[PDB]
Amino acid sequence: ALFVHRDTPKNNPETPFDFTPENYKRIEAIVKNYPEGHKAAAVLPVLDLAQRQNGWLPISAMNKVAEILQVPPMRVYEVATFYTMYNRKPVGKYHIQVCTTTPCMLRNSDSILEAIQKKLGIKVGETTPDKLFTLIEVECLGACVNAPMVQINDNYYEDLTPKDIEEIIDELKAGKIPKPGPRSGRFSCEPAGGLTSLTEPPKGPGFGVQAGL
Amino acid sequence: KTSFGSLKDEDRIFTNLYGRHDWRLKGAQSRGDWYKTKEILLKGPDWILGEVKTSGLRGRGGAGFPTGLKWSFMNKPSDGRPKYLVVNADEGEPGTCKDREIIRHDPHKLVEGCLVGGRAMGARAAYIYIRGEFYNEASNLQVAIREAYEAGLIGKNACGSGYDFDVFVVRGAGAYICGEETALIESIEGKQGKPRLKPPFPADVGVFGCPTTVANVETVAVSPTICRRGGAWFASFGRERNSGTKLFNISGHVNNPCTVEEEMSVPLKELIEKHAGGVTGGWDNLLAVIPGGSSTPLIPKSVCETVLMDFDALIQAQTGLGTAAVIVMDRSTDIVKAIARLIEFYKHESCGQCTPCREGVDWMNKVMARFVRGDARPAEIDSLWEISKQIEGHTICALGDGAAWPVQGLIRHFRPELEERMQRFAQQHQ
Amino acid sequence: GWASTADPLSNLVLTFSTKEDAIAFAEKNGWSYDVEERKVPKPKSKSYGANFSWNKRTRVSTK
Ligand SMILES: NC(=O)C1=CN([C@@H]2O[C@H](COP(=O)(O)OP(=O)(O)OC[C@H]3O[C@@H](n4cnc5c(N)ncnc54)[C@H](O)[C@@H]3O)[C@@H](O)[C@H]2O)C=CC1
Ligand SMILES: Cc1cc2nc3c(=O)[nH]c(=O)nc-3n(C[C@H](O)[C@H](O)[C@H](O)COP(=O)(O)O)c2cc1C
Ligand code: SF4
Ligand code: FES
Repeated sequence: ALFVHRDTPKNNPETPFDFTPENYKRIEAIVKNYPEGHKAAAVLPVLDLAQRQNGWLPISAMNKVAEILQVPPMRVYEVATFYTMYNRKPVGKYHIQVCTTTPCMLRNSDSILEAIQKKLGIKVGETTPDKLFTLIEVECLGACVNAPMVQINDNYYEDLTPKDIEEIIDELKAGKIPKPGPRSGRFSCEPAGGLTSLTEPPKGPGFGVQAGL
Repeated sequence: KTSFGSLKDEDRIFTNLYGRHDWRLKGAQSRGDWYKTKEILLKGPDWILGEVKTSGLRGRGGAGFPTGLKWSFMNKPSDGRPKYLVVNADEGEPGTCKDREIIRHDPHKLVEGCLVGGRAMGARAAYIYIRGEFYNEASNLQVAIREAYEAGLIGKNACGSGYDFDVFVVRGAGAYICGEETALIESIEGKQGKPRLKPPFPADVGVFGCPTTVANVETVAVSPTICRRGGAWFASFGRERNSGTKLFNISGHVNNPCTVEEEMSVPLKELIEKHAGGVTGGWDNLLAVIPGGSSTPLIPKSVCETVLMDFDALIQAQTGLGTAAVIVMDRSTDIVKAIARLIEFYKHESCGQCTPCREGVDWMNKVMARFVRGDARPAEIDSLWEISKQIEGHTICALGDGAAWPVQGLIRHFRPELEERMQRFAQQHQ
Repeated sequence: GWASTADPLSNLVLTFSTKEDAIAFAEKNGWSYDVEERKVPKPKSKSYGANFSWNKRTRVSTK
């Protein structure tokens, strides 16, 4: 976790990077989403778009984003170092994040953690030798009623036990895509002992509309 | 009325909360969404502001500011700059996941609330700042926004009323401090998510220096229902200054962790016993309850028996309502470890701009780690209390108060537990 | 290599409340004097909102 940059042959300002023309059109749409005179707001999505080009950010996407938006590169460095979702180091293809905050710690997320560590033979913040997985530990991800839960890439795998996360890892190694959902009987947020509320069918339009409207 | 709770299914605003019905435009249109919106748009901003300040609806973000007044300072004639409504869809607070289900399952309710709110203040467009990790929810909201744009509900000649309104979705990049409204405003503009100083309030100088109102998803999605059903219908629930319905996320050491809407002044014991299925090991196995996530202080089993979950009965109970996110810890939990994890979360999510939080949250993390290990003295404990008293009220944003409150609550409620831990360490290793 | 001197008035600093008292003490003892006017700094017009302007150049690049 170093917030300073040292020039390396892997990560140098002369590293080849350029956006695809479809990404140029997407960047133009992102810029057109913002008011004129305030193009610098487009630093936030477009740089993330650069991550979707590579999966990580060398220091050539930051200079390119600074060049195409007329902002100094130090502002792009500030944006890339403030937020934790921008990868400034080359991570693996399947980036696994395990939430270990208190509403997830009470439902034994550390069990998921040691199961993943035992299966993959790596530790927290360590990349697999074949560059297929990278396991880290993050803060809360906003699905605390589905605790414990993990996030792989942009997908949520929630309400897991060690057996389910082992099955998820074996499915990821095979090349298939698992369903991003809870592994228990429930679907999104309902109680496991049946629907306590919202059992009535919806009323529909025209119900409860006051007069004079 | 004095007995609250047991909300009937007819009066629940958030239908299709669990996603069993269609979340797209046709499914939402058969439930009550987008119905007679043009009548409200023609009646206009004064009528909308009166109808939302008659209901007594407060801010569901966690501060409880009245929504009518907060949307009423922005109503003023233009000075050449456009007006903006921004929807806070971050929920970096632990325990809170209600707006995730609101966005994922009822996006058209959010879009109609954005339209009604932007009509209330004369906003030019709407900016939705969804969380960075919520990619699927953002894509669902964008699909619903395109479906509403295709039908002519928003955009050019919105809903056949002659008003111009737009909606934009801006993804985050994984920051809890960006949930703060001024830090959210700064992070929209492409800067670091560091909060501003009030004054100037966002109603005067907000995003891009324009007038801006930042409102939560939960208090925006209920605005068309308030303006349609009536202010008195929303005010018929709960106590005075405690009107409406609230979404509760009950989780932790419970049998069935779930998100459920309820009357605003429901008792805590009834809610836990009914919706969550009971505490793991029975009600007598309770140790502590955090009522509104990591910002609000914890309360023990002695207070949880006869407490009401609204604003007033919880500020009187030396805590806060917060986001109404219930975290339950039973007797098989280390409370000091949980509070140390909360302080570690607060030090890993801290923008580091202003000095007292930037130093004192790390100081509290180190002291709490020593407390968990037990390598401390009782005379330090009150000193830790004073550290919290040097953070609360001396910071730019309310993350300092939200970090000082759990330490104060844990100390004030379980000083004997900490003292026993450190004296056991002293008598064992020394 | 020490700093040798031959000036008896090398370390003589006198303190006065006002300019007129200093000038009277100066002309009382028969010393030629140079008087420098007091340079009070000019007050500014600070504004925290000016860092977040809409159509002006006083927008802060970062904070
Ligand atoms: N929902 C969530 O995810 C989280 C919620 N919270 C809760 O949020 C609260 C802290 O948030 P804050 O915004 O700092 O609370 P509060 O001090 O600021 O103010 C609430 C709103 O009222 C407005 N306001 C207040 N006085 C005003 C005035 N005179 N003129 C115009 N506008 C005025 C503010 O601009 C703000 O939008 C706490 O109750 C905390 O528990 C904390 C962390 C996360
Ligand atoms: C550190 C911090 C984080 C916050 N995060 C959120 C959030 O994620 N969602 C939210 O609605 N309010 C959040 N708030 C509260 C906001 O300051 C503000 O109350 C909200 O944007 C609008 O509140 P309202 O419902 O009264 O309009 C946060 C406050 C602080 C101090
Ligand atoms: S209290 Fe902490 S997070 Fe908030 S402005 Fe100060 S340094 Fe930033
Ligand atoms: S505590 Fe883990 S998702 Fe919120």
